[PDB]
Amino acid sequence: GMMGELLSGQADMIVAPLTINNERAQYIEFSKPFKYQGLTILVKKEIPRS
Amino acid sequence: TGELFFRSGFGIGMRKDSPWKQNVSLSILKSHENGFMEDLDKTWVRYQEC
Amino acid sequence: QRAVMAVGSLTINEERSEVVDFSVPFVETGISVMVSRSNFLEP
Ligand SMILES: Cc1sc2nc(COc3ccc(F)cc3)cc(=O)n2c1[C@@H]1C[C@H]1CO
Ligand SMILES: *[C@@H]1O[C@H](CO)[C@@H](O)[C@H](O)[C@H]1NC(C)=O
Repeated sequence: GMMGELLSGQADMIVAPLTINNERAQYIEFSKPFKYQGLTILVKKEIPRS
Repeated sequence: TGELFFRSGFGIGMRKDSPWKQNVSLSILKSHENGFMEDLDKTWVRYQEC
Repeated sequence: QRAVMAVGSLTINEERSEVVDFSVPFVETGISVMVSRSNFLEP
């Protein structure tokens, strides 16, 4: 994917939402985050009708 | 649904030999502290709420 | 060089960004305002 493309030299900088991980940092150094958000669960909202 | 779990943050990934680390981190911090990030969030995330 | 490594409640700012180097922060905090609270089916 994108990480392998960056490692192969096909890329020089990534400007996209990429979660910081230990495995990613072990090979690709990251910069200071601009915004921090976790992961939640998405479920479709239904309106009951009885 | 759900409050939060495994909270993390985004970032920008560069190769370890790239000399554009500090010059990008400083620019990101300047943009964050100059009010650009909140304006971008308002113009691209904050919209009508159901 | 009085202390190579410093751990504590060090606020991150632009001026310290180039003078010293710091790792990824573990807790997020910044500028906030604290103000004392002041004391029919319409919607
Ligand atoms: C834990 C916390 S607390 C935390 N707070 C933030 C808040 O935004 C910034 C933006 C610029 C900055 F210079 C410092 C913080 C981001 C973030 O990612 N985090 C994190 C994850 C681990 C760090 C990865 O960068
Ligand atoms: C980073 O910016 C400084 C001036 O602010 C400049 O002298 C330096 O060459 C820049 N870094 C790179 C890798 O060009």
